[PDB]
Amino acid sequence: NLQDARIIIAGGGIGGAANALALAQKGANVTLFERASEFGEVGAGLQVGPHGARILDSWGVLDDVLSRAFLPKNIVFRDAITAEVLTKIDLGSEFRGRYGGPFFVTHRSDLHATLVDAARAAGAELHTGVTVTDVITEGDKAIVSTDDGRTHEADIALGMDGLKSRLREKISGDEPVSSGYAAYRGTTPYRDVELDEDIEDVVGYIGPRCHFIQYPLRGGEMLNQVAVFESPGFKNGIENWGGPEELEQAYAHCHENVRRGIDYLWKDRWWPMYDREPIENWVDGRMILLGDAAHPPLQYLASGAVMAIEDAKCLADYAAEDFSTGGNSAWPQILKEVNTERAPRCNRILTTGRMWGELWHLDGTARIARNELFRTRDTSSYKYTDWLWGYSSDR
Amino acid sequence: NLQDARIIIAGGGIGGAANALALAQKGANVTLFERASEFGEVGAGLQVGPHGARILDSWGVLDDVLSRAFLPKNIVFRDAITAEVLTKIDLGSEFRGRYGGPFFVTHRSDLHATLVDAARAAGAELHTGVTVTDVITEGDKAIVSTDDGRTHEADIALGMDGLKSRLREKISGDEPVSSGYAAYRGTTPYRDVELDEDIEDVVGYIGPRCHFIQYPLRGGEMLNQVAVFESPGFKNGIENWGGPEELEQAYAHCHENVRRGIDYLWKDRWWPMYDREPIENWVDGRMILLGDAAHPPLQYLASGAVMAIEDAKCLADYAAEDFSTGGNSAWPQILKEVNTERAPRCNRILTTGRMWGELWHLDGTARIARNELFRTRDTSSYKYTDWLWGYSSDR
Ligand SMILES: Cc1cc2nc3c(=O)[nH]c(=O)nc-3n(C[C@H](O)[C@H](O)[C@H](O)COP(=O)(O)OP(=O)(O)OC[C@H]3O[C@@H](n4cnc5c(N)ncnc54)[C@H](O)[C@@H]3O)c2cc1C
Ligand SMILES: Cc1cc2nc3c(=O)[nH]c(=O)nc-3n(C[C@H](O)[C@H](O)[C@H](O)COP(=O)(O)OP(=O)(O)OC[C@H]3O[C@@H](n4cnc5c(N)ncnc54)[C@H](O)[C@@H]3O)c2cc1C
Ligand SMILES: [Cl-]
Ligand SMILES: [Cl-]
Ligand SMILES: [Cl-]
Ligand SMILES: [Cl-]
Repeated sequence: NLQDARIIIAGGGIGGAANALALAQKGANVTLFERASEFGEVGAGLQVGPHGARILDSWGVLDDVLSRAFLPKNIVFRDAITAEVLTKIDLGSEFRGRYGGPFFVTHRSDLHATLVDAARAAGAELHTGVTVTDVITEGDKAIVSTDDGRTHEADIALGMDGLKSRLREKISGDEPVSSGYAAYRGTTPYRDVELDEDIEDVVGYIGPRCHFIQYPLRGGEMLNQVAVFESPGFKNGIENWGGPEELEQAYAHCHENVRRGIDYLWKDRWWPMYDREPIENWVDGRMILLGDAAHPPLQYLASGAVMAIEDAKCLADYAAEDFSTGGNSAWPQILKEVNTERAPRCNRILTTGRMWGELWHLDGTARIARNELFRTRDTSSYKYTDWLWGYSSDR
Repeated sequence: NLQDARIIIAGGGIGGAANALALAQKGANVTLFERASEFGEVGAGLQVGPHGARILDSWGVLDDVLSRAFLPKNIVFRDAITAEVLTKIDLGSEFRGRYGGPFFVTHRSDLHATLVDAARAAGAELHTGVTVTDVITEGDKAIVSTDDGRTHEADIALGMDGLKSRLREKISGDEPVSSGYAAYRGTTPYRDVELDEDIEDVVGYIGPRCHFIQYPLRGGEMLNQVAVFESPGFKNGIENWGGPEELEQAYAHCHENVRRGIDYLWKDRWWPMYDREPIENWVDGRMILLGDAAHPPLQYLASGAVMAIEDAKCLADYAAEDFSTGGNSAWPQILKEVNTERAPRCNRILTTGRMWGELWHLDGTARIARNELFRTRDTSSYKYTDWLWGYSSDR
């Protein structure tokens, strides 16, 4: 356990919250600083595969999360132009038996609130309205500066300040890399959506330079919709690229089922999609970058928040194993071991994710090949998914 | 049979020769005019699938053709960059039982000479050094003009003057469509080629914007090599595009096994690859376009000469069936029925051929998809090949 340890967490997104919970459950003294004046997340969906579900179950929060979630029966890929089913990933008992938990979907806001509530219940001292301005290592302590003029001492610090991380600048001068794709979201009352057939699955329509995803939320009561498309504005050097004037044309070549979808999306805000080139070293002295600060992906594998959750489980588990006997002196080794375990995993998701999205967005003959590949696969094989859903940090 | 019939054939390539043989075997009076001063073809390879072999066997020329041919055991597709085997098409007893004959390869020159010799033996009057300048229909005869000032009367005429057909202008004003790919050939003494492992198959290396094909000829004594690549010069408007200064760079990204291949090719002559948009009507009065004059393909399905051979079998068979009772008055109906049977077949080869070549030349993620598609196919299924190799005109 981590009783005498002190950890400061910079950032209170899903990653920071998950880390607060994991560490506080091990008995650590956790202090978390979040810049925003309230904890919160977007009231739209995310997908959590069993690689995340199993961890939430270990922390004792999965039953509760599931009480407000949706359990899809399959992931269904469809051609965005013909609406033809290409393949399905079955999420039933064989799947859940293999991977140790369910694939579920839920509101980001709910998942976040649940983690925050559990972290507080486990003893984590959470602070909103507080920006971490600097982290340095002096001797065997991390010294953390905040925007009220104060400094704070801890054994380690977690840089969990997201894609646009300023703490990352301590380790890397790299900048976010534009995908040239923009994402729009929407949630609609289920019944309020015009559907030919009912939706009980995650449905992804994949087409030339675009995709469109639908899944239910909150026990079937709401439908989440997500449109991602290649922005003409980006390649022309627009700074505020991917705006909603681009949507109609981006989907004009698609099936009516996809086109009808566009009307339900929120249009007042959107998410231009950036990632970063993978980096091997996430550690500066007694600071480690985790979550999006370390490994921000494009969302095709729907695993960014899951990675941050996995980061929390690995850090907590590895620290509790080593700190118990080695104490505070052991932290730099612990952070090195966590980085060594996490970097190859996460970096593969970053790189493979890029290719996966590319595979979704193919056109012409390449699309014809892609479609046939999907249709004719061995659906009993797990070779495409075991590396993702079957991973564990347990040693 | 066709005893009282007179047919004039404009053009003496593989198609004209095959038509001369088929018609003369039915007892027709055949006169063929070839522009060149000698009959001849390029002394390089072609591939003849069982859709052609079965027809040659019917004409009694297959045993003889095979005595100078090579019988490959498989068609092997390899990645041009890694040299990895992707898939094989087995050409063994199951294949030959399904499709009614062998897939073989041979010299174009030999195949052509064999057809010409058989046509002469069957009674066809062949003329070299004679250009057909015009064909018109007057009453119930085709009137054929030649470049010595003479005119000739026949019941029908075949326009078999190839890709650059001037007789086609009677029916269509279309022009050849550039693929932007150029083809080089070579034949080398087998032993004279530097091979890591021996070649007993048709081997096709498929890569980004290029491919490279190898197969033995003449019982294993020679190796045929064919390089096809996308020409940078074509897109820049060079008139004489695809020249050999482009070869080294076109293959620079490929495996050594492919790169070594380039050195064996003839460099003093090359074949820029053009086809034509498919057309439905090939008939003008008592003239029918056949062979490349009607349906010139890009050579990815290796079926252009085979199509011309199929044209000969269908024309001869359908005419012999109908002329016997209807006589000369029946020819326009016969030509219509041949066109009706042949156009959908041949036009599918033209169009599918284009996509097939595109599938060979993919790059990036599309290549990754294509490779996996090929590797994971049901190799017992014939769904990709039955439409091609299992076709027959027999009614
Ligand atoms: C369109 C889209 C769809 C997605 N869908 C999925 C999905 O289905 N499943 C999945 O697993 N992932 C998904 N992701 C990825 C996921 O949203 C992220 O990987 C994840 O939320 C990152 O969490 P984080 O806590 O590391 O960073 P963030 O969410 O960015 O949180 C960082 C926090 O730190 C705060 N902050 C910044 N600087 C400071 C500072 N200096 N001091 C204090 N606080 C600071 C911020 O206010 C913020 O709250 C998706 C992403 C996108 C863009
Ligand atoms: C690089 C390449 C590889 C190929 N590989 C294969 C393969 O493996 N298998 C396959 O089946 N096919 C293959 N083909 C296709 C094949 O070569 C052709 O489809 C086929 O030869 C066409 O035969 P044809 O008799 O219709 O026309 P052509 O071969 O063009 O013959 C037309 C003839 O008419 C003559 N002529 C022109 N005008 C007149 C006139 N006005 N009067 C008299 N004579 C005239 C010409 O001199 C010529 O001899 C390939 C083609 C290329 C370019
Ligand atoms: Cl993601
Ligand atoms: Cl992801
Ligand atoms: Cl051809
Ligand atoms: Cl062809």
